[PDB]
Amino acid sequence: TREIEASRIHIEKIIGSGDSGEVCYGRLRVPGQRDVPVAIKALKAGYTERQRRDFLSEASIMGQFDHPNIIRLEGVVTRGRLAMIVTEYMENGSLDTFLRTHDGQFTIMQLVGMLRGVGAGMRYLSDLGYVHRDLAARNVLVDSNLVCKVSDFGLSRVLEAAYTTTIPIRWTAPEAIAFRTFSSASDVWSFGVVMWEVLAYGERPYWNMTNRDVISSVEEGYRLPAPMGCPHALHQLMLDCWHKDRAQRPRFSQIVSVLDALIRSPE
Repeated sequence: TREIEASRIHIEKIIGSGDSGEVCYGRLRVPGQRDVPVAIKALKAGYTERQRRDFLSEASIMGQFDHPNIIRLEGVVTRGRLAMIVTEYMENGSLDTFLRTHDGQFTIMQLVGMLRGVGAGMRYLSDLGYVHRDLAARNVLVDSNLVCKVSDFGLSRVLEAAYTTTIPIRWTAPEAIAFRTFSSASDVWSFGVVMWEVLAYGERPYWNMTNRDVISSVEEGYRLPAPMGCPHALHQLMLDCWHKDRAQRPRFSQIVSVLDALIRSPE
């Protein structure tokens, strides 16, 4: 089973996660194996049946993912009114703060490899028919071997292709901001911004702009400028992710083949 009994969990750090969540780090006892470092996300006491239902579906979809660039579910705690999601521990945490704290320490090739990994995770996810809706370097986690994994499936929904939510402005496609239409193509817009963050080593997107300036400038056709050191094909790929017409944006499959080509024959 994936249900974990509470005494198997050792907790050493607990942090607020917005309004009614917390995130913990610690270790998990695993029968006949060394203790496994884990991250945990949980609902705090007082949650509604609805939050419980959404939380447990998030756990349920995550549990079906099996890919090198998708965070692994270790298991769940659901008994006795607890609701925690236990995932593999990622030594180097969030990608944006990781690069920010190691500024200039990687080669462009290593940074492209990181991006290709995020791209592979998103291709896996979109092929299954999920839209993420919250893709950002803050939600990409880094392991000890610099492997990037897509995380945080709380806003993830299945498509039929679009989806309406009955938002993080700097990473969201304008059609999703404006009309709440989320698609694999709006995740592709978000991926472009991630590409930008990575090449800028965790610089804040549109750092010179207020939120309302972001919305109006982007619809007027403003695009993030290439970060220093960014290869021309990489910038072009970003710009393509940011087409005004969602149908003109590359699909993740194409994004991955483009990155693979630049890893194989560097420009």
